[PDB]
Amino acid sequence: MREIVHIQAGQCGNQIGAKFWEVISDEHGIDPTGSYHGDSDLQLERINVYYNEATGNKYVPRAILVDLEPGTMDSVRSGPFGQIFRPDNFVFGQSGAGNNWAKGHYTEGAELVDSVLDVVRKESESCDCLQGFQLTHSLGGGTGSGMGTLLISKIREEYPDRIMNTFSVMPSPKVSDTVVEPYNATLSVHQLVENTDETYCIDNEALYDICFRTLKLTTPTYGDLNHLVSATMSGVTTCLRFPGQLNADLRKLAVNMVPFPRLHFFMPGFAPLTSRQQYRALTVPELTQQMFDSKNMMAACDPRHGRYLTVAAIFRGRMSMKEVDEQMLNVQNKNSSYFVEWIPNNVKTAVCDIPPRGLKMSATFIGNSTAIQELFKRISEQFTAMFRRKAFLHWYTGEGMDEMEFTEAESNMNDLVSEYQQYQDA
Amino acid sequence: MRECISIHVGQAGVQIGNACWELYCLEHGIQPDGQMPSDKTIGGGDDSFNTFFSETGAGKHVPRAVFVDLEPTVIDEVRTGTYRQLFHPEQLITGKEDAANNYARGHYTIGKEIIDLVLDRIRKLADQCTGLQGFLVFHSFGGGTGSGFTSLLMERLSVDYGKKSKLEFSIYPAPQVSTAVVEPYNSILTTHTTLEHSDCAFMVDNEAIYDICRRNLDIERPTYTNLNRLISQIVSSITASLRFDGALNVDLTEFQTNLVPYPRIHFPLATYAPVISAEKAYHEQLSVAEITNACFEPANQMVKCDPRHGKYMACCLLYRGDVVPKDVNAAIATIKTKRSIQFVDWCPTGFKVGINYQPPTVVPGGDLAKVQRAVCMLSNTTAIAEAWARLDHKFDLMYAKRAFVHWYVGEGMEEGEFSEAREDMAALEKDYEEVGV
Amino acid sequence: MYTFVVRDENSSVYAEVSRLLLATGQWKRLRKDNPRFNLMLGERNRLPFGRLGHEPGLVQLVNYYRGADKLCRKASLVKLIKTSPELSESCTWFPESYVIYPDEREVFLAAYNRRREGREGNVWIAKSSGILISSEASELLDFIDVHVIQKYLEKPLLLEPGHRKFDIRSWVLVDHLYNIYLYREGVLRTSSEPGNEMFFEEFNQYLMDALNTTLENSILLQIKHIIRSCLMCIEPAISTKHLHYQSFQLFGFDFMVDEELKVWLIEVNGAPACAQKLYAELCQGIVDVAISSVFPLAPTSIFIKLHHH
Amino acid sequence: MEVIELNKCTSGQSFEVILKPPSDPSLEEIQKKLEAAEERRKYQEAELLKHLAE
Ligand SMILES: Nc1nc2c(ncn2[C@@H]2O[C@H](COP(=O)(O)OP(=O)(O)OP(=O)(O)O)[C@@H](O)[C@H]2O)c(=O)[nH]1
Ligand SMILES: Nc1ncnc2c1ncn2[C@@H]1O[C@H](COP(=O)(O)OP(=O)(O)CP(=O)(O)O)[C@@H](O)[C@H]1O
Ligand SMILES: CCOC(=O)c1cc2c(n1Cc1cc(OC)cc(OC)c1)-c1oncc1CCC2
Ligand SMILES: Nc1nc2c(ncn2[C@@H]2O[C@H](COP(=O)(O)OP(=O)(O)O)[C@@H](O)[C@H]2O)c(=O)[nH]1
Ligand SMILES: [Ca+2]
Ligand SMILES: [Ca+2]
Ligand SMILES: [Ca+2]
Ligand SMILES: [Mg+2]
Ligand SMILES: [Mg+2]
Repeated sequence: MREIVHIQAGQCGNQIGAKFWEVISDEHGIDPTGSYHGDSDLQLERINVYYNEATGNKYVPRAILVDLEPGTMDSVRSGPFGQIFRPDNFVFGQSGAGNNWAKGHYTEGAELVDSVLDVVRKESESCDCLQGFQLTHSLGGGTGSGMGTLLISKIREEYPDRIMNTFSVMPSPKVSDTVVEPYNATLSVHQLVENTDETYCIDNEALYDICFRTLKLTTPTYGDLNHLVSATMSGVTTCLRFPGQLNADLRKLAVNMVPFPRLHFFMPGFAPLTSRQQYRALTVPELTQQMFDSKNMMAACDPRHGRYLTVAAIFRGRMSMKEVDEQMLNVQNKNSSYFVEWIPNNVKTAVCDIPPRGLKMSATFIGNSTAIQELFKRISEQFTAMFRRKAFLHWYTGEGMDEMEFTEAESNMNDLVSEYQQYQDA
Repeated sequence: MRECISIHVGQAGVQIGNACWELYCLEHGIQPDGQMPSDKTIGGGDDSFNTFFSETGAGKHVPRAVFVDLEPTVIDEVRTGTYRQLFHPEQLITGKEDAANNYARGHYTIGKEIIDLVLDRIRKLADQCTGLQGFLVFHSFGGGTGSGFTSLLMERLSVDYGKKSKLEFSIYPAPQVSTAVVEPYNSILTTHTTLEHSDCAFMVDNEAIYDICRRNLDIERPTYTNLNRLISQIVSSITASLRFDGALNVDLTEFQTNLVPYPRIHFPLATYAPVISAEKAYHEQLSVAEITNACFEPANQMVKCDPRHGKYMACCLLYRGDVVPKDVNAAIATIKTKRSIQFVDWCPTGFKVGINYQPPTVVPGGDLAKVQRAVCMLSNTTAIAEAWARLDHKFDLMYAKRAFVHWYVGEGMEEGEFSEAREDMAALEKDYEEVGV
Repeated sequence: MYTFVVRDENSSVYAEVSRLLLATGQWKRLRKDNPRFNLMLGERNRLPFGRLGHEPGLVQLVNYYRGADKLCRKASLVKLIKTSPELSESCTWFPESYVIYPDEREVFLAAYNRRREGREGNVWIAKSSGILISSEASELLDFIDVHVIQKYLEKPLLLEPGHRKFDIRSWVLVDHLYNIYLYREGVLRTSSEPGNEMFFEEFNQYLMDALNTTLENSILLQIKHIIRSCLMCIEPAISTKHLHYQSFQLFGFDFMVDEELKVWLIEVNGAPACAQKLYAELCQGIVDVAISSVFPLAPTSIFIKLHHH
Repeated sequence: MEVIELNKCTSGQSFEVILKPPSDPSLEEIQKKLEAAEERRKYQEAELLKHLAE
């Protein structure tokens, strides 16, 4: 009865969050009203991990929707599965955060965090055995970035012995709202380095490239990007939601994927990424090759530029589990130079019989690679380009921050980059 | 008649225990509801099967077992399985949160909260024993509970039952069969803390059971069910001398006497034959000579290693089925003049033989075919140290970088326990080398 | 693409074997400590046989037979020859030897006194695995203060013109199936004292012109008989037939020939070098019969297959 | 090749064949190491809370 508490904050957090509940609700056979209508036992066996059961065989997502402006949350309530969420779990202000980390973390957000913690406390108090929390948010805005990390800090203080997991969307000039995104992302990464156990790095630069180069989408929209994120979030949580030879939880994942506390930022991967060919069935060899190909990575880092510390691969669908072990062992024994030698057997494989909607089989990749440093270098460079001239700082000093907190944020991330570089040459 | 209490810890120990007691019932004619029609002494008796089964006034034969797991999902299968009527609730102990593959979490953090409850339930069963011999502990090396809580239980058992023997059935970690990356850490942590508390331990490398299932049973991707049924047969042939009339290894003390002259070197190698596929209707029954010869084939050993490059300290042969002492000696005489069987100078070159006329019992619908004669060899060969060397090498690779160490230090363990445990293993490897080289 | 590792840089044989593997485009060399290898060219001392054959999904092969040291160590070879029922019986091709710990001290002097008594050739050579040749038993036992004392071939076959003593080196390869392959090319090391390397072709020509016989008939038959006896003796102790890993190994047999055209086994080398002129042919043959037989790639044999049951 | 200690019964038979002759910590000490580990846990958590308070 290991329950997970889901939290989605800000525009991006609530848009990928809503899509996540639509996807997995369909897989578990739950309709927009909360009534089950599946046809398999595997759908309900571990349904308690993400859903609460209300009277009348109704299933209510254990989700808490948070934002400093009502705009996006009103869309969720009007969306397809809007009526499935607990109405009391909508916590929102009216001022917004203006794409300002300081407003979400120090001023506007501080005024709303307590009421969020009240809902979180009500959900946890009715948990048989709370695993921890998973948060969806972007790092480039104000609410998800600033207030999101404020929530993480306060959740940890009240539940120091629970796992904190996040799906964090990294900003990219290729898909940009404002110029201060590097400032907000640099400030958040330090919070994440300190107060999370597992962070799925979802890079908007990679999502755009996958839509443009692979899926052949000339003008990707946020909807297109969120389609990939939904597919990934369904993938990395399959072994938490369904039963099988490997019934995983958030803590065993952290134990096997995080050899050092600060290095807990994962590269997610998904296959197939077919462009609308959606009828052509993939073979286990093809899933394995694409799954490890950088073109299927959601972080925009070249894995061959670093080394894998640990890897988790999940195969969904009815396939030859024998041929799965053969292809996995083939990838490792062929490119054994990209897997560190001081962690034996660092590639683990799991199989789930139920494939995602619209696919005969899929493969999800969770890699803890030192090549993730390229992402933090990218952010650090964009950060420094402006900070060297103190550009746009007035948006932040006007909310009580001083330049020192920025100097420390950059230093902390450069350290993070150096730590990854240390183990890439071990 | 002296009783033996079995203790199953963690998923591996519980599921392996569930397979053994299913087999015990079939071998003793005990139905799932605990009734035993062939038992004419209703509600009591001092028979040989009473070493493992107590009796109620209603004629139910209750295993002298206790299942312990830090999470409830695996032991809930027992509460619902075919043999749910066998055990009573007090025997089944479960927690809320498992050890997350972390020895420190099962030994210190979580174990400290449940150790007393387990010891109490054990005292309940001990209070039904006129002459308790000791305990049989089933557990995995790599699991957080199987490794962390077992070593804690073993220490407390040495305190509360100082004069009793303790035997282990341990599952050695194999990457091919679902394994965490830190299982080498846990294996070495629990071996160090349990070493001076176990009188005799039978290691079973999942790598061995896996390949035996793939090559002899023609199973492409063996499951735990496949592995456990094979392991239960082997465990059965080892514990048979305790459950049936006989004169060889009739009490836990004899295992130490016949298989372990050096207390630290108490890990006998087990070899089992024949393993015939059930899907094979036309099975050419193997002879006494052919099955006894197979006992010296590494492909039939519970741990893959080369006894040819070691030294035997003791050897026991446990036959079940149509075996007569004459055929066994004619087979030994032939295998001596062909195989490489070197004993240490301070030990006689011989074999203690035990024969049970009841051929092996196979679970109906299983993967193993019924045979007319099987044999399990228990040899204390220094070659089993190869398994310690493999394990200690993987330990050294990760610990040189301190990988994952923070998860253990974060539960109250100190980094020094790692080094202490590894040093004890270094001494263990040296003891084997000084005995067989 | 097959993977292999190199753990003995000082091996001139397998340094060339590794060079050929890369030249096929189908083999990739890894770091010496990478365990995901299909082939290990291991080190001479403390090769970790116990860690071989446990990598799932990898057929592993190593270029040494665990336990072959019994045949390649001088004190062990003598013990093996004296205590093996399949050998001790005959041994008309192995010199009278004794293992003397610094024990068969009394047995050596028993045969020694019998020689000086009868005024026979009583010259013995003592070495280990620094050498001393003497006819006085006192000088031998004091030189060693584990060694072996062996009869010195007082009547060796001497090549003419030159009055030169020589020894024959034969390279034998045993594969994972325990086929025994004798390289067609050998080498004789001439003393040059009453360029010190004579190959079989010349030696065969000399034997015909000088003694009116062939190398095959007068010497090679005994060489093949000796090679087969030694290797079939330890086969049950080192065979990797039903083992979780596989073994092959190149051996170096050293023979002496007396003036009666009788062959004597001197020693067996487990890590031998090769003749500079024959490195290429033999190394390519190692890849053919020992490596590619287990890992095939994408016609007269240079080896003589010594048949055995 | 000698056969000794031959015992027979209805269930089976056992014997020995010889080929060649030859040539704890107390409860208190455990409770202290357990409680010691719990102190280090509580100390590491206090430092975390002290850090969060700052
Ligand atoms: N042969 C066999 N091995 C098993 C079985 N179950 C688990 N294992 C092995 O045991 C090791 C993991 O130990 P577990 O028993 O699953 O873990 P645990 O004792 O429950 O401890 P935690 O789950 O961490 O609390 C892995 O190496 C598995 O391969 C089983 O049923 N049969
Ligand atoms: N019993 C014996 N009778 C005569 N000469 C002998 C002999 N034993 C050894 N020798 C001489 O010594 C040589 C072999 O001795 P030894 O084994 O010490 O050589 P070695 O192993 O040190 C180097 P290599 O491996 O090249 O032979 C023979 O070639 C021969 O010249
Ligand atoms: C080398 C690191 O490998 C991992 O991550 C890894 C290895 C293992 C696990 N885990 C986590 C995991 C979680 C998951 O679902 C979120 C899907 C996975 O696919 C293989 C693996 C795991 O989990 N639950 C129980 C276990 C048992 C130990 C093996
Ligand atoms: N992938 C994805 N990214 C988004 C979405 N909406 C906003 N973003 C990204 O998030 C950042 C803006 O943060 P936002 O969530 O709108 O700010 P907030 O509402 O104050 O937390 C920019 O980097 C955007 O590219 C979305 O629906 N999908
Ligand atoms: Ca206000
Ligand atoms: Ca009775
Ligand atoms: Ca004791
Ligand atoms: Mg926005
Ligand atoms: Mg468990």
